[PDB]
Amino acid sequence: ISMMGQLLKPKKTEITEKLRQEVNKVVAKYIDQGVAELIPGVLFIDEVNMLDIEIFTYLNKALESN
Amino acid sequence: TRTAAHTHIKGLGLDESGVAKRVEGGFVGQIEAREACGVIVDLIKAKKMSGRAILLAGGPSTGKTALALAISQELGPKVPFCPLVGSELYSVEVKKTETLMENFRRAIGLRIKETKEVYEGEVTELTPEDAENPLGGYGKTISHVIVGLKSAKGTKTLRLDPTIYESIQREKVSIGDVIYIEANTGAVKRVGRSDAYATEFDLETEEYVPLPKGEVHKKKEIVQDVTLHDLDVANARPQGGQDVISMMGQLLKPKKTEITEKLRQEVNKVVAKYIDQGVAELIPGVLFIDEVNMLDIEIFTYLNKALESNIAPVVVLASNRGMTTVRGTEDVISPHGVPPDLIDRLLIVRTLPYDKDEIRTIIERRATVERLQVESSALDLLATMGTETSLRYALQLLAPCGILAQTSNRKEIVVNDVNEAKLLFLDAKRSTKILETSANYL
Amino acid sequence: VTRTAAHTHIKGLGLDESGVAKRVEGGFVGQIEAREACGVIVDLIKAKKMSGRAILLAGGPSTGKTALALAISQELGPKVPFCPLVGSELYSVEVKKTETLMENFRRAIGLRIKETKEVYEGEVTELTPEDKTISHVIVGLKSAKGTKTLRLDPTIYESIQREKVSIGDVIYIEANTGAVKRVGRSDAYATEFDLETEEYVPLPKGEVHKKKEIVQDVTLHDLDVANARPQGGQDVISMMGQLLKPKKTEITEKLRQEVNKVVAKYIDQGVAELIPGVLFIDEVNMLDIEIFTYLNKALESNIAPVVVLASNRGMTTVRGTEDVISPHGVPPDLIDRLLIVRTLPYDKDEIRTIIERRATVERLQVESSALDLLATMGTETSLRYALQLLAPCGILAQTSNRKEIVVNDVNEAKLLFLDAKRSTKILETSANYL
Amino acid sequence: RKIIDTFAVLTPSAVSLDMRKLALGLNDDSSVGENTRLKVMQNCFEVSNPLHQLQTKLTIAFPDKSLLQYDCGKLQKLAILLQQLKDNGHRALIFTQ
Amino acid sequence: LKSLSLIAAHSHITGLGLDENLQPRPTSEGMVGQLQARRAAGVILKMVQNGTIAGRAVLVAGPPSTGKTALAMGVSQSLGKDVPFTAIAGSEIFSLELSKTEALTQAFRKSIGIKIKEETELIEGEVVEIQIDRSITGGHKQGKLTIKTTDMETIYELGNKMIDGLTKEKVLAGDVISIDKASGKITKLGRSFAFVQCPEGELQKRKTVVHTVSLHEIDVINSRTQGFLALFTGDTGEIRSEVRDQINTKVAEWKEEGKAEIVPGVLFIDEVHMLDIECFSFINRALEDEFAPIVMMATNRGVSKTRGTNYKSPHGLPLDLLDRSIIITTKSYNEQEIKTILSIRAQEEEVELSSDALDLLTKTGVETSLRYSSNLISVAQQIAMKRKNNTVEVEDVKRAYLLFLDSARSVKYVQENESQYIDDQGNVQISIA
Amino acid sequence: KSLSLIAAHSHITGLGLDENLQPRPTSEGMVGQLQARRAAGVILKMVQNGTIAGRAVLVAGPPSTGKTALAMGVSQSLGKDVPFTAIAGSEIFSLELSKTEALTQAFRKSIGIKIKEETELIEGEVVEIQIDRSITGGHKQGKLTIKTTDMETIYELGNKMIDGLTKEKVLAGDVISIDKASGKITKLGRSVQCPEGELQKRKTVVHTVSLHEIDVINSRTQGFLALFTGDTGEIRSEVRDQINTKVAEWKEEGKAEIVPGVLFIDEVHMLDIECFSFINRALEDEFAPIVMMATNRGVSKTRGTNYKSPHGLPLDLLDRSIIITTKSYNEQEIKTILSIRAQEEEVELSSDALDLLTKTGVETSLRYSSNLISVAQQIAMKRKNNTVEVEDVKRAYLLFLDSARSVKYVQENESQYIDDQGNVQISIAK
Ligand SMILES: Nc1ncnc2c1ncn2[C@@H]1O[C@H](COP(=O)(O)OP(=O)(O)O)[C@@H](O)[C@H]1O
Ligand SMILES: Nc1ncnc2c1ncn2[C@@H]1O[C@H](COP(=O)(O)OP(=O)(O)O)[C@@H](O)[C@H]1O
Ligand SMILES: Nc1ncnc2c1ncn2[C@@H]1O[C@H](COP(=O)(O)OP(=O)(O)O)[C@@H](O)[C@H]1O
Ligand SMILES: Nc1ncnc2c1ncn2[C@@H]1O[C@H](COP(=O)(O)OP(=O)(O)O)[C@@H](O)[C@H]1O
Ligand SMILES: [Mg+2]
Ligand SMILES: [Mg+2]
Ligand SMILES: [Mg+2]
Ligand SMILES: [Mg+2]
Repeated sequence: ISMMGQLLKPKKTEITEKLRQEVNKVVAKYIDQGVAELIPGVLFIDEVNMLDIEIFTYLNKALESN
Repeated sequence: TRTAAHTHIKGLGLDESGVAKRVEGGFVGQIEAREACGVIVDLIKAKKMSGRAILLAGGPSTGKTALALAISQELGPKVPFCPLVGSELYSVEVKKTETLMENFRRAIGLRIKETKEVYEGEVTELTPEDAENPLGGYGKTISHVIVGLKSAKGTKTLRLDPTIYESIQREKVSIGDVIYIEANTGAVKRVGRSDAYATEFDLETEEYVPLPKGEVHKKKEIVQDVTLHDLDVANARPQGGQDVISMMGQLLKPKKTEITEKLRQEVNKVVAKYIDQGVAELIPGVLFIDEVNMLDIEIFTYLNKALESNIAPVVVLASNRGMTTVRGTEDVISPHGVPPDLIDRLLIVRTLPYDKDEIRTIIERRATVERLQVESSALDLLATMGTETSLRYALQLLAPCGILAQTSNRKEIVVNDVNEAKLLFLDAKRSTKILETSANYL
Repeated sequence: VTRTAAHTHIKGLGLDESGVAKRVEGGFVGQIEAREACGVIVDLIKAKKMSGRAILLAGGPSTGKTALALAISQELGPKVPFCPLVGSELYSVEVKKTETLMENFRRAIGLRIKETKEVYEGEVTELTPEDKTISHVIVGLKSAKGTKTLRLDPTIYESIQREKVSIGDVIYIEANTGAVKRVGRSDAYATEFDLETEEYVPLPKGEVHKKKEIVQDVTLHDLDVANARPQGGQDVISMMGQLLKPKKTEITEKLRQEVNKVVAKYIDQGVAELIPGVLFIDEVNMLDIEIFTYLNKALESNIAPVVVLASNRGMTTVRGTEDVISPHGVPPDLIDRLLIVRTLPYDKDEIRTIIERRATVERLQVESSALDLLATMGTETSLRYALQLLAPCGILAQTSNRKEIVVNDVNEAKLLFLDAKRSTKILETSANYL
Repeated sequence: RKIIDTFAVLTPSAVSLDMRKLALGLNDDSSVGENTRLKVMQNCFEVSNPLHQLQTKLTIAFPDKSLLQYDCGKLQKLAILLQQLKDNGHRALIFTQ
Repeated sequence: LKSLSLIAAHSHITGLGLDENLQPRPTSEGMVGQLQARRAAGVILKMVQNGTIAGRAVLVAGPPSTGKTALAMGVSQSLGKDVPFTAIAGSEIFSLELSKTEALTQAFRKSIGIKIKEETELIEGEVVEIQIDRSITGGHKQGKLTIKTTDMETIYELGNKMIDGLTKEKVLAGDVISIDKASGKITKLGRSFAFVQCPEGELQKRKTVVHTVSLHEIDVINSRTQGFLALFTGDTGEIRSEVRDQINTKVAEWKEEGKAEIVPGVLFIDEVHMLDIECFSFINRALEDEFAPIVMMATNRGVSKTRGTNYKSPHGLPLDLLDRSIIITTKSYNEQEIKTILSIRAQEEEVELSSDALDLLTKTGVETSLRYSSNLISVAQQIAMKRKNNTVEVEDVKRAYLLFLDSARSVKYVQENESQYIDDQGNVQISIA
Repeated sequence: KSLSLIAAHSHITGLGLDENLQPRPTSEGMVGQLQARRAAGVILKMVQNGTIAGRAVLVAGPPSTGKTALAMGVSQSLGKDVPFTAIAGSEIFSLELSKTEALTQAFRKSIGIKIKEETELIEGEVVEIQIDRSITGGHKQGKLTIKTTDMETIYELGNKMIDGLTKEKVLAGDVISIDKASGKITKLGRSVQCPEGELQKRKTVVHTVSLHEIDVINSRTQGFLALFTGDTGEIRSEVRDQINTKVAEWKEEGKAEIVPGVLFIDEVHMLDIECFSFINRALEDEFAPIVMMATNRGVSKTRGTNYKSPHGLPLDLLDRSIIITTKSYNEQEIKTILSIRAQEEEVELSSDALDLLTKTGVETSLRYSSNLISVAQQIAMKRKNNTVEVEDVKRAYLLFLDSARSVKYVQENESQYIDDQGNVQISIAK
């Protein structure tokens, strides 16, 4: 079954917030242990006028995240 | 002990074949409406009609959904009842028509009753009975098998045909272990070792079951119910452990598919064949749809077609709109948003707004339900507020007054608490006035 | 006995060797110039010299345009592939319309190929596996005229063991595709059991190994999708492969180019012969602007076959365009690549002859007065109305036991069934949108 | 089984062998391990499927048996007359060259 | 025999009610009135029974509550079994998974059936003795059984598969068993003495079995190896046209060889007034093929706008189909006809009606819609049940009428209280003060 | 090879130019459009240079006036081993792939990578092969003899090649090739061919692979199958970043070189505004093939927007691009083009017939005459005369209509045809 799944094409899926929370928890534990270091990045979007109003609205909620 | 805008409705509040009382079953006023609802309840309980549609229309907060909840309660848990919303039908996975047909089939139920004769108890001994073979031969011949069963307040030994040898060998049950045997179907089923043998070992991976109570021979009747949609989905969906389709269901995503009509008609045929023997008993249900004004015109047409089916159950529709345009057509204007042809196929039940005294009675009954006590002056003020702004606003305001009284260590609400609630909590009209009077985009 | 559906009264264009169209020939009347042009197109198709030609025929409703489109295919013969299609069919949920159009293009052109196959059959004498991995098996195939032993691929071993065969069962195995199928137990063991479900078959005639030549025809798109996706096969592996991706997918141009290259290689050896076909699209006005835009480039392809189009519309706006108006709903940048064949309405005598022929193929007898009344009705409302009303007159004659159509029967048919004009007249004066 | 056997006719006229193994990713040379692919083929060998009947029917067009009386014009009109003589209680003689 | 049946709208209609002269009777087979429409329907039914023609499309018209759907149901009932009949709605073809053209093609294919018959020998008798010779951890096993009829009695020796066949299901001497030799199926006809008489005549007899399967099932089966499951789950998409062409050729040659016969059916589309222009354009060409079932179309709309186009077309359909279709119109109902319809509905529901009650119901169904009374009858009977009398009176019907509103009365009440209800603009008044 | 019957651009092959980039009046099937031809040659030399990438060039002109012919000639003159992608605008609208993803895949398909690998192999006629089973003395002993024109010797088989040779049936006397590094067996035929010399020789194999193919291969367990089935499905961006970095390292190491091919998009005017906005950014990155576009329409409404834009494209994209304009053909050019087309189709035309055809083409269109040339030939062998006369041309002209004549007839007889509102008349009388 795992080989069959590997054969199938990788389709994007809505990753749940719970999985991101668990990843955040383990990353925070590791960075507290000093085994890893977190480096913030930069996201650049060009021609933002092409965005829909829904994406504009969700940007407000996204920008307030930790 | 949780309530949400409901649970204070206990039946339709009717009487024994007559006009419903003034106050009964948490219902006040609208005697004609619940009388008609009781008539509909009798009609569905008759279980003879098919595809009977009724529609109730009225203003907001007039107990439109309350009446549906009441008829659902009156019908009973055994009768199927499927609540639904107008927005339910719009499904990405499959077309709307298939979802509506699936809900229709889910509305109809079916009950199965069976009786079984059970011989159970601890295995005292297993001794074959020898007899002369009908055909000459030197081999051993067995005519019967003797099995002894021991139970609480009774033990017995049974003489059975020797064909039970295969089943007793398969079940891997030897001595002092509780077994189950059906009278006519035969065969045996091991259920676990006798509890008396538990101490025989320091450790054990096998559970020990207590001996059956009562006589070894039992006669229990079992009743099981299931809706038609469950039968259809079980027939369509494959099952199995290692057949290729079994884990083809795995490594993929099972999704709703348009079930063919041939499968449905085959299920109907087998159900009819079983019900002709008296084992089955079909019971129609009720399908409840809210905000039916939100249905598409195509869905309305399919509803018109489906209501003439021979298996379509009773459906009940609710709408709080009047002279509006049906969605999907910019020019067609019909009452309540239902196309005129569909309206021609059903019956309209009116609903009337309540009065000040009825509002006060509703508020006091809700307060009794919420387990909090109000004063007469506070109750009158709340009734006046409800008659002024709306009934639902007054109903929602109840809990904040209780909280405010709790903060002041008081057990009963006073005028000051309701004033604090009114200044802290706003209704629709004041909010609209604030929006009109403010230019900060609020 | 025989079924007739608005057609089958036409057997061909019925033209002369000089291209002159007879007045009445092959279930046709009139439209001499259109039939001559269609015969010219047929000759061009048979030439096979040039590919990518695009013609369309424009005319009013019930002008025989689809009749001409069927007649050309009938004249071309079953050997030349012909792909009927409707404009609405291009809109597919599974894949984009462009892929469907290109797939139809590939389906239009055919190919004839010849090949030889090796066939083994006989009664089984032994199953000896050669045993981490699935071992080969030695089979003791035995016929009435010979006997030999063969070694089989482990996939074939799995397939034959899935057939649940044993000793003494006659089996059939294809050496090329590996197909395995057991006809049944040999006739020698017929009396082994007095009651057994398994049927018995006689010993195969001839030796075990046989060869034959087959010239079966396969379209280009068929082998295209054969290379694109896996197909049937008795092994479980084939089932897994063809169940992994059941939904169809668009084919890239790389696979098409490789298919063209291998087809050219096949035709170099003379094994294969190429036969271009004709693609027919009806109600072309139903297509969108993007479909026409892609068709502009598709027609310029070197391998694109000849496509015929049909439309009945005047000054109309092209679908997907808010303001573009062009004849027959075809954008102006496409009509330049097209050749337009005009079609003209018929006359009273032509309508009468058409009705006569339609009655003859329908195995019915019509009196002179009834025929004249039918012709007058056709000239009065529509040609199709008489053809539709023909059958009810026959039914009425059957009910009255008479063997011919009279004026009373056709009058009753008129009373019972209404045309579009009478229905519209009723609609204009109606109570509630009758 | 009977309906499937009687009503399955068409075959995938164009096929390309050895493409199935490549599509499933298992063959002599691939990015998978030899032992893993061997286990995969072993499992496919020992896994039973109920679609084998349809697989065989579609893969190869079996000539069947009833076609014997269907491919001969004389045989087409012979069974009817044999049945008719059977109902009338008449015996028949057949002579061949 | 009888499938799941409940009293529905068209339960009473069973057949057209036509004579040998195709002249409808005034009241027969649940059909009342509409003499010309019924005669036309009978003509169409005779044409379908003839089966010598194809690709004929007939459109029925008329205002709502006229009986066009009832006429089609009567046509289906008079058609009888063994002839396929498909009834679909207009909005049914709007599939999210399947193309509309593909859905229409599937609907067209479903209406044509195919009959194939074969002879299967049968052996049926009473069991006398069953003897199975097995070996524990031995493998090979043997078996012998004795069968019996009224005239003859012999012992049969079983094969290896027969041992499994008789051991999977319990078979004793007291059982009456029929087994198909070629098929291998084992059937338990009944239980003799441990109450069914022993089979008479010859032990082995040959019987003919015919399988009827619609052509669309053949397309689905031959589309893919796993397509058989789609015959039940309905999950099939975009069957290749080459499959359809090959199936058509196979069917034609089978009919030519006489191995199988085709049974053309009737495709019925309800509320065709709503559909897309693509569907009409596809139908225009689909009706011209050889394997085209006769199509009946129903539409109660007037001169309206076809979906997918801005312009308004007469009868709700573009003129292309109207040119190639046959129109049957239907007229309104007389008061006496409404009375007879109500009486036949009551007889169907075995509800006793007072003469005065019937007259007032007829008058109110003349004033209002017929369906209003045809629904009010059951509620009136239910109300009368509470009075412990098995007869509906005038008072019961009046109480039902005042209990349940008609469309016009509800419209009047809404207009008088437009503030209470929700306006189209969204405004609504809920405060009593 | 490269089977093809007849194409509208089959006659033109390789454009036409001189060492000074001066177009000839007639060179390799190209007539007229001197300025356009010189600009196309400039663009071709720019592409062959490879120093400058990510530039946009636009082709504009009236319909049927040397627009797709220019691109075809540019592609032909560019030759093989250079990527060239020609896709219609409507092709990017895919139901299973985003328009941005399809555009990115098209961009990546136009940059080809050449990689060189050196392998050793032996080949020749095989005369003797012996294989033995395991004994305690030796696990497997196998000797084979391969004879060439110059050499014939025996090698020793160490188990693995014994298994490889036994995997497929091999008979002595046939030409085979053995790759020592890969360990695979290749059969070159039977001794039909002849050997040449030494068994083992030194050679390198060069593979031309586009960036898109590399991404698809690295994006899945078996990605190379998606090269043909087209189910790539929105390859992840980090995969592309990794591929870009690896390609940069390979180029700096000399293991591979890049070929900046050409991307040609036709009917760009109907592309959506989002596609243009994405192209704006995609043209400014490092790896970007040259982009050429051709739009027939002028001053129309951009799809996806309400306002009308000049040339059917947004202004910023026009700023990002360079515009090349083609001129309408002339009679002396039209006659030469028709003669070339007739030569390509092997049709003999009389002088008067050619003059009449040129007059008709000037009157109506060039495509009408270039289609009439073929159809007149069917009448020609209908009269059994190889040469085409004026009578055949006139018969074809009257038989097959033109756009203007059809429009005029429709205007005269609009009653018979279906109106926009749906009104139509079928009955003749009344
Ligand atoms: N007779 C009654 N007794 C008590 N509460 C009632 C009664 N009728 C209506 N209600 C209240 O009205 C609410 C139902 O509102 P409803 O009219 O269904 O809303 P809508 O008009 O949006 O359907 C319930 O929460 C219930 O508390
Ligand atoms: N010359 C003819 N001979 C016989 N039948 C004809 C002729 N011309 C037209 N018809 C009939 O007219 C009908 C309409 O023609 P067709 O091209 O199929 O559809 P339409 O012209 O409406 O698009 C056809 O069914 C055909 O039988
Ligand atoms: N001749 C008839 N016999 C019996 N019932 C009829 C007749 N005519 C009309 N009806 C009734 O009128 C109702 C509406 O007719 P129908 O054609 O089914 O739908 P509609 O006409 O509203 O589209 C049906 O329920 C049917 O029972
Ligand atoms: N210079 C030329 N030499 C020969 N043929 C040409 C030339 N220019 C255009 N053509 C002809 O014009 C056709 C291409 O038309 P084109 O101008 O590309 O249309 P559009 O302008 O709509 O893209 C080709 O079939 C070709 O035969
Ligand atoms: Mg509600
Ligand atoms: Mg036509
Ligand atoms: Mg109806
Ligand atoms: Mg061009």
